[PDB]
Amino acid sequence: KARGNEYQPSNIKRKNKHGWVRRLSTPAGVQVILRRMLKGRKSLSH
Amino acid sequence: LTYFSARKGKRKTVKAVIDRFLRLHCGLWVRRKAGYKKKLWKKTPARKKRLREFVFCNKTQSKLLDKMTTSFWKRRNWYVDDPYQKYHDRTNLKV
Amino acid sequence: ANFVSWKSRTKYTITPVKMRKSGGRDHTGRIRVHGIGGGHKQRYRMIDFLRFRPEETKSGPFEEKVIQVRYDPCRSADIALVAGGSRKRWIIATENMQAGDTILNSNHIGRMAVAAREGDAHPLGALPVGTLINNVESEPGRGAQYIRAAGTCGVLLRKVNGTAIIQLPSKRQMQVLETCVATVGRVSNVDHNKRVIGKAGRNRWLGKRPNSGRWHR
Amino acid sequence: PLHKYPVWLWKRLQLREGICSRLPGHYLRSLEEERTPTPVHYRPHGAKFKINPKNGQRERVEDVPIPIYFPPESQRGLWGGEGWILGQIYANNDKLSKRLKKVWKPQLFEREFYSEILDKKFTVTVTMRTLDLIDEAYGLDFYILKASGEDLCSKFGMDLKRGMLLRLARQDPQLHPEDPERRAAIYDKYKEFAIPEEEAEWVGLTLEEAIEKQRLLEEKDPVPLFKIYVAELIQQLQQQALS
RNA sequence: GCUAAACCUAGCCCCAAACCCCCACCUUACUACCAAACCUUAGCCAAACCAUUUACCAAAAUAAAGUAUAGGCGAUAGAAAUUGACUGGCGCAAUAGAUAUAGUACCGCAAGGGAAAGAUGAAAAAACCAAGCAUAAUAUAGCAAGGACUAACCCCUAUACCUUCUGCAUAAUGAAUUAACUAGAAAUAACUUUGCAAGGAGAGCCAAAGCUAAGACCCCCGAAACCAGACGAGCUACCUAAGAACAGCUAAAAGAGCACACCCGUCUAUGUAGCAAAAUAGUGGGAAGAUUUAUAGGUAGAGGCGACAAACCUA
RNA sequence: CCUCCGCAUAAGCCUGCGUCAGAUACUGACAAUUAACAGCCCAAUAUCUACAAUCAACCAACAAGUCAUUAUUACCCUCACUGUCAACCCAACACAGGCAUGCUCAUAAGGAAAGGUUAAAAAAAGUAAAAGGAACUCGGCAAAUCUUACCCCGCCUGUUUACCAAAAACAUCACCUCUAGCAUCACCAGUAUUAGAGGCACCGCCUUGGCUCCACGAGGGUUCAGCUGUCUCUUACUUUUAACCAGUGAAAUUGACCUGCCCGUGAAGAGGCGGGCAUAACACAGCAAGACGAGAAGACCCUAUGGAGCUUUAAUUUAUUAAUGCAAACAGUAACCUGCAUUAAAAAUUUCGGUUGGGGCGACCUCGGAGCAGAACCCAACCUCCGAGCAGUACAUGCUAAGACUUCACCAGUCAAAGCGAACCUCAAUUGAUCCA
Ligand SMILES: [Mg+2]
Ligand SMILES: [Mg+2]
Ligand SMILES: [Mg+2]
Ligand SMILES: [Mg+2]
Ligand SMILES: [Mg+2]
Ligand SMILES: [Mg+2]
Ligand SMILES: [Mg+2]
Ligand SMILES: [Mg+2]
Ligand SMILES: [Mg+2]
Ligand SMILES: [Mg+2]
Ligand SMILES: [Mg+2]
Ligand SMILES: [Mg+2]
Ligand SMILES: [Mg+2]
Ligand SMILES: [Mg+2]
Ligand SMILES: [Mg+2]
Ligand SMILES: [Mg+2]
Ligand SMILES: [Mg+2]
Ligand SMILES: [Mg+2]
Ligand SMILES: [Mg+2]
Ligand SMILES: [Mg+2]
Ligand SMILES: [Mg+2]
Ligand SMILES: [Mg+2]
Ligand SMILES: [Mg+2]
Ligand SMILES: [Mg+2]
Ligand SMILES: [Mg+2]
Ligand SMILES: [Mg+2]
Ligand SMILES: [Mg+2]
Ligand SMILES: [Mg+2]
Ligand SMILES: [Mg+2]
Ligand SMILES: [Mg+2]
Ligand SMILES: [Mg+2]
Ligand SMILES: [Mg+2]
Ligand SMILES: [Mg+2]
Ligand SMILES: [Mg+2]
Ligand SMILES: [Mg+2]
Ligand SMILES: [Mg+2]
Repeated sequence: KARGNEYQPSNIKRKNKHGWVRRLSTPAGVQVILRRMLKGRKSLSH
Repeated sequence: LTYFSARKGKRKTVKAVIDRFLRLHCGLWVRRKAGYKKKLWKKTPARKKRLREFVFCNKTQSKLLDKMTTSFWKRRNWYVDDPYQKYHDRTNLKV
Repeated sequence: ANFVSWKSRTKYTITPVKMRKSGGRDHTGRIRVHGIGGGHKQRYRMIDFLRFRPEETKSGPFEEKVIQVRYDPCRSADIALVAGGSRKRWIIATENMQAGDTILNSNHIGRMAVAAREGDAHPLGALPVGTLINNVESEPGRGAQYIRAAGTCGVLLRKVNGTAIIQLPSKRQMQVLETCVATVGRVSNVDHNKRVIGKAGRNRWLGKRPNSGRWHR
Repeated sequence: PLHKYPVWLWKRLQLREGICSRLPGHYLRSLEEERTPTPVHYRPHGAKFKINPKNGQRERVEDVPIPIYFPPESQRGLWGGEGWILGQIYANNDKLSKRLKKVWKPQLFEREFYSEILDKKFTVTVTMRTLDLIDEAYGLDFYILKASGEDLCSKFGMDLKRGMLLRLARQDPQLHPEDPERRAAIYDKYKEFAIPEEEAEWVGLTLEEAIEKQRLLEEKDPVPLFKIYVAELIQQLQQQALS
């Protein structure tokens, strides 16, 4: 049907999927944070 | 042909050329005849001798081999007992 | 995935345990077995399969009284809640044990083949030759793993000096030690295999969905 | 820009500036030494020069070592310098054919060893090369005391080494008394590998353990300035009483 | 005469030197307080295919030397022994120089992508011209001009440019127009001009007039791909856990009938830069089930998942 | 005059139409949502719990089900923290869409289809229509009034290509066949009446089945009846659109244009070229013949030593797994791990020549004699014809070396005096480089 809205927000899913705790759990996520830190990003995670 | 190596920045020789041809110092290159030791049973004696000769190369073949080697192979070498020391220089070549 | 298996319970409880479905999926989270998912929600009755398990600081052959024969959703037979001594437990009920019968669990190897009823359980030395038995264990004490499905009965064909030969319901033969315990008689829910499933709905209630791409190749 | 120092030299700069500088001298000597192992999976050229074939001229030969791979189970045991060879191979011993991955592993045993210096039976994961090196060393105690750090190539093996070396350096009551003549026999049998205790405590450590051991040495819960200043004042008043 | 146009320092680039950095916060980070690291890169790419092979990257001046050596002995690859190693700018100047006024605003679920722009001056406690228009619409006839003419038109001549083509006015491509920015990088050997000359060159090299030095010569944009490592199952597929919904009539526990709520999407009509990157309006199919549905969780890329449609896995 | 609307919670937003001041729901300043609702829980050791729910009462099942504490030990200090606004969220937008649950069943709540005219066409929607009643059409599509029967397929209810296919396809009960004798991370807390895999299609009778065979279908056709603007053949009105006035105000497109018709010509279909003819200049509304109109570097066809698949009885490999064998590491008595081989499986890498009156099919691919090509040399063909991939004789069928020829390049090919050594080659093509071996 009308296919604009794949973003159905919930803060539990947002925090569980892209959060700081999850980023820091994986060693590849620690490198994601390290990359945002080097880029200079004002927000490193959700 | 590797005009600029990744290692030195220098120009490289084609060792296929060095395996096959002889550069005499005057700019002449001397080769063998392609086929000179195969099927000699079925070749005739005159064709066999024509195959046995050492021949000179063409002008554009000479210039190609000039390009495909470096100038180490174009210096003047004074080997002890050399069968080509008389051939390394041009005599009476008017024009 | 975060797959703790639901079967973490240690003490033998008689009450049903809330049984988690799996969808045919590993701990890795991926499908391992195809065609599984979404049955009626069930509960697991913890069956004691060691038929001769005498209770705490007690003796050999003992008696139990059947309390209730019951449908079990987690298998094909019927489960008998039986009570003996100060404890009670579930067992697989052979056919024609109602509520009120009395069954015997003996480890005694009588020299003569014991004249025993259809419900009770003895070792194959006490069982006669050519005898219909169901809950059969390979080594003594491990607990029965063989014939215990609905309506199946394996026969005892012969007795040998230290072993015995069982015809398993697949027309198979199996060597068992003489001393292991086995229950006589055929299991309940006979006519079970002559139940037509009827609707794809009935299959989907049993917990088997249609699944395609069964060969992840 | 450019770094003042090269990046392969950054580690030495740390070892000169830190608490790594307050590590003792002999330990940093070993860490900087880091020599070459013994040939295990390659056959060394016996000579420095060789008349190579196809032209009778002597070319210099160096023997280059195979990049061997050691797993943490190896460090939990003892493998005699022997490890996995992770390489490629040609399909049918013919270069004009497929090239294809290959991992050569050693054969691993669970052997039980008595060490006369510690008086304990250890069960370890050895291989035939360790067994043969023990036979040519005339015992496990001699093998571990004689073999070098990287030829031994085990964190466990060097723990065994510094336990044995500390045992020797302190001359401990190792089995128990009523056999001091037998203990004297043991320490006389291995008397040759005797080093100071201040060295044997640092034998065999990793750098992480060495830094941890060093900061444990220099913790030193602070001195109250009440104590410091009353010491100064007492000194000054004794000076005034003298004058 | 409007719109504009103009500006110069904010900074940046390449070198040299010198080795540099109170509280809260891994739980849903920024939240006062409870029982485990270590495993060959692969592949694009050259070989005008590709299958052994294919530079360097994993600290190493000049020369030896692109030599020995390796090699579908081919593309190419390639040593060693030995040997002489105080700050500046023929840099940018706001589309440049950094992406930077900022990793911000904005975009994306996320990894991630990623901007733009300011100019009065000593003190503000003080002038002209791009395009586009306007002042000022047009008068037969035609690549818009040219020859001219007393005179704008009238007369005569006259098939836009680029590119690609055997041949384009072509009804072949490109292009509204303006400003700015935007595309020829080097060796072997020659030749020319100096220096010196049987020797040249500030050694490691050449030399049967040579040798040394200089000068001259090698473009830009564009795939579908491939491999590695991350990020994604808030959409959708399936599953798990604990929830909920299903009027009325007929019927009397049936994947029941008619039919709402809801779910779907048969036919038509509208719509098409739309209300909408799939909607609307009527018509329709299911609507107590193999149903629909909220919330949380799981499966991840040659992988998942599938009641197979090469379907779906954030248009 | 309108409305499956409205109010509330949940989820999501995060101050987003409160007051004042200012400029042209914007900007700034100032205010505000007050816990009783809701959230943030539980001191444990051992242990107890066979009994559904459905008005739960008879009674009815099958698919077999959620609600539960005790003996003792320690524990009186008491009510903090946080959410609380709105016209709101997800769709780039103040978006006709998406959006869970409770309650109201037309509202007590919420809202406004028309900026103002006029009343052309074309277009949209609606209503009415004489006579006739499917003559329309691919077809009764749409409308109008409701209905009948027959076939084809699929047994059924279900599922499917989100966004052109909802079907005869997929699934499904039923049946067959194949594999499996067993324990704890799937199958499974299972055990041959079980589990896993594949296939066919319900059923009554009989043994790639076959003949019947009932019900169902937004499937595919056919018939009757009615009904109707589908049509003969169109019409009238009303609403939107429209046109005009006012405000706001895009987009594709565009070499430049001072932008006519006819006949001819020309890269073969001319506004612009030749010959004629026409010809004051500017709007507005229509229209759709042309501008080979716009859109989107044609998806059809071919090409590329471009890419990706897909299958194999294509090439190369078994590195990985498997089951053997051989050693290696133990127990002996007169299994598991490692190394080397093999055959399988899964794969994994890689490629898929050329000419061709498009490409494919078919045929050819090197060399020589003849004709086209008549008299130096040359001269094409998917042009016309004929042949070869050797055979003989001896084995000077040695060795050297002036000078030449040359298949239009190179590679290759050919002749040859003299000289030394000697007996005293025939040949129409009659073939193949380099590296390796
Ligand atoms: Mg290539
Ligand atoms: Mg800039
Ligand atoms: Mg920029
Ligand atoms: Mg102007
Ligand atoms: Mg053309
Ligand atoms: Mg073209
Ligand atoms: Mg254009
Ligand atoms: Mg310009
Ligand atoms: Mg989900
Ligand atoms: Mg129904
Ligand atoms: Mg249809
Ligand atoms: Mg599905
Ligand atoms: Mg298909
Ligand atoms: Mg298909
Ligand atoms: Mg949108
Ligand atoms: Mg109201
Ligand atoms: Mg209006
Ligand atoms: Mg009528
Ligand atoms: Mg007709
Ligand atoms: Mg008709
Ligand atoms: Mg209709
Ligand atoms: Mg059907
Ligand atoms: Mg579709
Ligand atoms: Mg759908
Ligand atoms: Mg459809
Ligand atoms: Mg249907
Ligand atoms: Mg207007
Ligand atoms: Mg014409
Ligand atoms: Mg034109
Ligand atoms: Mg067109
Ligand atoms: Mg094209
Ligand atoms: Mg080509
Ligand atoms: Mg490729
Ligand atoms: Mg691929
Ligand atoms: Mg072709
Ligand atoms: Mg020639």
